Amino acid sequence: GKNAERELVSILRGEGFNAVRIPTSNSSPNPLPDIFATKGNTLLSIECKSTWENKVKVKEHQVRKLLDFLSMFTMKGVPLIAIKFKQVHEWRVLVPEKAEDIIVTIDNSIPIEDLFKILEKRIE
Amino acid sequence: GKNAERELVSILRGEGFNAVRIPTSNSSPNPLPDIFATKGNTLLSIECKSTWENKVKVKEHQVRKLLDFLSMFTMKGVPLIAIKFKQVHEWRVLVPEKAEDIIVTIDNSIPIEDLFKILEKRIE
Repeated sequence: GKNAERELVSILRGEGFNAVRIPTSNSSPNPLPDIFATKGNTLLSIECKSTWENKVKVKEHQVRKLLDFLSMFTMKGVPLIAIKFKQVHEWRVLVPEKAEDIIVTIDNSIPIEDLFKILEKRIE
Repeated sequence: GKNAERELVSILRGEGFNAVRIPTSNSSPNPLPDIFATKGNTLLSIECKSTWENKVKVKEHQVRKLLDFLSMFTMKGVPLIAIKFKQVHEWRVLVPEKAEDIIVTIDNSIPIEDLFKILEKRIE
């Protein structure tokens, strides 16, 4: 839990983002991501999970925290389910459409460096 | 600790701010306030304390978390030491100049409703 988050934070920082872990984000009511990160006018709101399976279920209640967090800010806000698929030694992300249950697989996620590219391409 | 924060959050919400408590903001390194709040393009970064004394010392390390938090956002950012002076049954705030040790008293703080007025007067 703690270790994967610290790893993601370090990867975010090497991409040029300020990134910070939020500690007791528990099943509690508070709209807080596991990690938030900024670079310029972009804010990331991240649920962070690592697994040795090939899929991960994330619950509506947790996804909703990501979105409620973003809605409080006037920055460009991108919510992410960031998953370390340890089988392939890969960080992948899925951008949630809305607050619902989501099964993240290799097929519906992208490599995190692709996300970084999408953000750069928008800078234009 | 928990109860004063929940009270401040409720007061913030009645002023029209989205406000959220951050749980394990401990003497730890993470730049996280006790509470953050937004309304429009303004973000508050708050260290929250209640006391039965007439002064409160806040440490540089804690003040710095407020500021490092704000510096990650492109919103208007106002750091606050929000103190419930229980002797007079009053929430007062001090806006820190910079990261240093600060002794908050009645004399160098203002009523929190005055802070709210200053923000409104700027909207113009």
